[PDB]
Amino acid sequence: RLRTSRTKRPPDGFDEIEPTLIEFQDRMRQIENTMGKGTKTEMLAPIFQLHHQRSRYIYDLYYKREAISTELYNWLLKQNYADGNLIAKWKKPGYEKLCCLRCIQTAESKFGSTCICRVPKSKLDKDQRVRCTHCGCNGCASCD
Amino acid sequence: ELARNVPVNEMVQPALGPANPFVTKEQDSIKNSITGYAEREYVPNFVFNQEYYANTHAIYGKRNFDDNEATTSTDLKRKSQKIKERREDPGDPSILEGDGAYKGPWAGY
Amino acid sequence: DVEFPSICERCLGDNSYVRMTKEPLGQECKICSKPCTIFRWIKERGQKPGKTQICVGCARYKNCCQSCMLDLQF
Amino acid sequence: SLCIKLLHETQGHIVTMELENGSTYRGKLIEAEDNMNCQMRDISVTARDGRVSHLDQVYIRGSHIRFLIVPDMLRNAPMFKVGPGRSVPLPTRGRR
Amino acid sequence: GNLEKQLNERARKWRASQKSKFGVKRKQGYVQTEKADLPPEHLRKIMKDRGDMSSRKFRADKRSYLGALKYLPHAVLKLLENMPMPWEEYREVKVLYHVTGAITFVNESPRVIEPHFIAQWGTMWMMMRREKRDRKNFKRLRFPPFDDEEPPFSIDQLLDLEPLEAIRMDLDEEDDAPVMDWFYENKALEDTPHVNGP
Amino acid sequence: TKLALQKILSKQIAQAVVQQRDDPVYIRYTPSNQMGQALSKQRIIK
Amino acid sequence: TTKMVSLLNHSLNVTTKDGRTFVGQLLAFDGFMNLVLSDCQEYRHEEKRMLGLVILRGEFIVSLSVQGPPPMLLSGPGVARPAGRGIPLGQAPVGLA
Amino acid sequence: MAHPKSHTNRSLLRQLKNTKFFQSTSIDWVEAGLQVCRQGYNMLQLLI
Amino acid sequence: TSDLNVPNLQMFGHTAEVLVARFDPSGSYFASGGMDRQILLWNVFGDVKNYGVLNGCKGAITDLQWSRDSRVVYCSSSDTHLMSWDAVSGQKIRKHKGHAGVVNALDVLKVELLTSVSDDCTMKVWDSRSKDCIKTIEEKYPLTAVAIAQQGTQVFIGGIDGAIKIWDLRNNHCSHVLKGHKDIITSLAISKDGSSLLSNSMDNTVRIFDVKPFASAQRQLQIFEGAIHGQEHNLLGVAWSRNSRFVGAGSSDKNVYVWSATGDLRYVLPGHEGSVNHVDFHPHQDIILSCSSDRTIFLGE
RNA sequence: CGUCAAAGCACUUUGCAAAAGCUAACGUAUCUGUUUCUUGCCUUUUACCAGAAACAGCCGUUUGUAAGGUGUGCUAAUUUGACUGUAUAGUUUUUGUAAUCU
Ligand SMILES: [Mg+2]
Ligand SMILES: [Zn+2]
Ligand SMILES: [Zn+2]
Ligand SMILES: [Zn+2]
Ligand SMILES: [Zn+2]
Ligand SMILES: [Zn+2]
Repeated sequence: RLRTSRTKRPPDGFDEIEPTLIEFQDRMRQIENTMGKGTKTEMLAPIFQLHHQRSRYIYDLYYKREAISTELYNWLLKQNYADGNLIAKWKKPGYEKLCCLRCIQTAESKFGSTCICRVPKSKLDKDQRVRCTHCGCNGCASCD
Repeated sequence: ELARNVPVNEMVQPALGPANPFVTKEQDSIKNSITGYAEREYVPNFVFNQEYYANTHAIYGKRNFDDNEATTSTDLKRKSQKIKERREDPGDPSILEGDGAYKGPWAGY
Repeated sequence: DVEFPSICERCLGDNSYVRMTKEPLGQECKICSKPCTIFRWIKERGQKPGKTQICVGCARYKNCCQSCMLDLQF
Repeated sequence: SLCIKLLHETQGHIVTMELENGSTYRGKLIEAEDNMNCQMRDISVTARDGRVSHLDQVYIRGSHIRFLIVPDMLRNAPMFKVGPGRSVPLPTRGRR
Repeated sequence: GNLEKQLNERARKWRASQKSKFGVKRKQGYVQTEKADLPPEHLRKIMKDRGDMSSRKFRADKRSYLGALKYLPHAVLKLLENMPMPWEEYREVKVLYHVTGAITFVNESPRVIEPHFIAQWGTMWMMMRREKRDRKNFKRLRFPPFDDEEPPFSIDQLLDLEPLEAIRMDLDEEDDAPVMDWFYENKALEDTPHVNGP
Repeated sequence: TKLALQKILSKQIAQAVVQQRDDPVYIRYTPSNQMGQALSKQRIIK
Repeated sequence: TTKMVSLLNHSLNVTTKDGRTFVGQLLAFDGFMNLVLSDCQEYRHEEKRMLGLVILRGEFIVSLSVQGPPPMLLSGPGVARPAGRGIPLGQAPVGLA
Repeated sequence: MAHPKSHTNRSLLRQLKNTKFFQSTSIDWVEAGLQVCRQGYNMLQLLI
Repeated sequence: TSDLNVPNLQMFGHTAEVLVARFDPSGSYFASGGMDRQILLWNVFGDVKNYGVLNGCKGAITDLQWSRDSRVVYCSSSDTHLMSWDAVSGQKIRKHKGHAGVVNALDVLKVELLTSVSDDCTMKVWDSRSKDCIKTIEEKYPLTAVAIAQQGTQVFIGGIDGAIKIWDLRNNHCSHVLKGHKDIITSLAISKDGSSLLSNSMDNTVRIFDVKPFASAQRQLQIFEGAIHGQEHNLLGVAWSRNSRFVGAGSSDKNVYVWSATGDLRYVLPGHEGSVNHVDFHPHQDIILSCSSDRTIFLGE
């Protein structure tokens, strides 16, 4: 993950996108330091937020604007700058706007069911449109 | 655990008694637990889930008195259309500090 | 077969269809001081989940509800 | 090939063979080749008509053979799998 | 209208039932998935917020936090088993942690190629002898390295520094061509046909 | 006697391995006229 | 020639260029279709002769046909036990309550 | 030297990973060591 | 009233809902299969224990059919396949492919001919060695159950439309429909002689029809109420007795139903823990087989 | 390399089961504990000393099998297995010394 001055030089298309990744890292640090205003699980929601956003940025670089070479993209996934499993989920129908990967797997729930965010809002009542407790998600379903 | 297979027409099974007046409503019902009867049943997950889903939706509709919708295939998308238009747009990643900053599934209302 | 705890339908929700979990030996009976299993469910969406507080031996010797302790007859 | 392998197996026994003439030969087989050229000893030739003569050493050419009556106890001779390149059916231990 | 729509709805419901019963990836009506990996900042934030456990905000987790004392020596073994070797500046380890932040097992085993391992350690032997001969003043590290009552080091400022340089022989450009690009890696030939896989 | 002793022995021996036995059970439940009212409809539990 | 392998161990009758017929069990064939017949009988016009183990040359053979077929689960977790039927007091489908 | 006895494959770490109370990630070794030291110190303090 | 050691025998096994369990034509053996992707073989008389398991199927056994030889078994899988299992040795004989969905039902012929339907709205007839569908019939809505006549030219296919289709394999003329049902036909079974068809449908009525080239109009013989279907849309089976005078069925209301073929209910016996998928009668004695989605199969009289 | 057959394949996660039969490294590595004996130092116990026998625990390894994950495909890719696998009209078998009558 961490790169030294004497490490192998990343592929060519890296430097122009290096600064924004640096900004992502900076704010992740700030979120780590920032404390208060939530329950034991709510304070850990913004982490997944930024993480999904960062992975989506890389996904947008490759699959929507073809701004990065395939070599650089494999390098980025190998350096954990993006979550390979989350991107794999984004590449199949029904999970285009997946929030995180803990809201899809059923072994982490009380009754073996996915999260509320995975459910389309059309069949969900108006009153029970609440923030996810896993990551604060406000609706994953591809329809919305 | 009736061990003998027996035809139908002798299944009336009458109590054959004066049917005691003295029993009250709290004794009219047979039970295992103090509150009522409970016994095993092999329901597959999906059917129990979807029917419970429908009953919960019906209860919410009865409570809020707001039941003015239909159901179809294209109707699902049509219902989703207005909830989508009420929602603010999701920003574009790499726009990151205000003025169209990216917010995806976390976008509010 | 350790099947059910006795709960009245006033605090079992107005839905005829609810889901609940058990955690064996999860609490000491507040009367028996005995190891007993807990049961958690949801009365209705939007309120804090309920749970049984007394063992099966009690609420039966008292003919009472394990969660609300209102007598099951009056 | 398995047939010439059995013919080679026969050498040293007494084998009866008849040629394109119709004469049958009764003697001890001493040599055999892939062409089925045969060398024989103490042959008792029975002609097509029935005349019986005797021979001592012959070298019958293979191309003039109809069939042979191999001794019976060679029925249990092993028929080995033959690979592509191998020219003699032998037990194998490599790939094939 | 009528027949076509009614039959369409019936086929819809029947196909939904069939998909639930015999789905492509469904076990008991639900889709199957694998337990994934959370970002390391999750664990970092957990350990930062917990601190010394001197807050009532986490007062419900203390019993579990203390019960992991039973398995702590296992964590010690897994940590010491995967200590970085002299030739690597840093080593990234797959880890498994309690959501409480109670315990943290390094979930890996240090599997190496035996000839490669012996070659690397012989190289270390050469370089260490050379440096002990050439240093002429060797200042041994003091013990204990940190002051007794010093607070434990903050991970926030340990990730900003350049990791310095390790013990690495100057492998010849031509004589040691075969092993140049992978002699000092952690998983040496992981992505090449020389090893079966990850 | 063998069955009873085996059962009691397994119960006693079972008292460090992480327990992994999770599978739903469904039960058909019938309420019964607690405080008058109008009884209640049949329920089943997950 | 894969079909020819299927005739191994079958009983065969072979008509020869001479006009005779050999009947017997096939042991092994050849690329030139030299045949090895075990327990062979001779059909000389019909006269019967026991021959035994016979190797026919490829040239001698004209046609061949078969006359007879060639001479010729662990456990499970299931356990049964008697039991009776327990009548329920309800009349409703499993899903509906 | 004893010939190893037959036994089914079992491992504590996999059993723990199966539960919902344990997660997984990849971190620097020194960070994991600091975490283990801090956790052990906190545990020892809580029993004292 | 039979040779069974016990009047009622509970069979324990399988790891999920059992979907089918069919008697050997000889009446001496039978097999069972379900959602556990496994086939269990049993012994009708004696200790009633397993003598083999048929592993290798990569899907739930939606249906299976014994062979008249009582030596090979044909299994239909939910994974769009049709395997042929050698009962006496347990090896893969052949795997017939060609469908495009879950294969719902299977039937065998008096001649080595197999038939099947699947959710791809198709019916396929298979030779036991062709490994390919020699004939294919395309419909508009998915088909649910099949019945092949032992004579070998008419096939009855029931699907979503609620009307039984009769297909002549040689004729390919289909302008003859057994109308009368109003919902999904779960199962079909032909009488032993080949004159009467037993139909069960999700419209809650178990009906009986006649299978003859000629009719006096209203081919419907009679209907039976009571057998109700739940909301899980299961495929509930029906059976023909060895004498073809008692018709049997299973219902999702935890009831096994036997009728006298004259409209008079005969058996109402409960005893199941879940929806009862399949019911069958012994071809020699008065045994009735039950198969429910609760990992258990019941013996009978 | 060729033909035939069936299996999507490569990598990977988890569960279950098994691992000497013909004297031989499941692990070319290497710890701890209990019981029963014999010792060493010993004011008594734990903690110990070092040999044996009988037992267990832990760190690991291999194989079969089942259900999944990632990446590529089914408009082909790879793997596994089996194979009595090859030319050739010019003398030793397959491009006729045959017909003719007896
Ligand atoms: Mg004392
Ligand atoms: Zn979400
Ligand atoms: Zn989420
Ligand atoms: Zn969620
Ligand atoms: Zn109550
Ligand atoms: Zn109590």
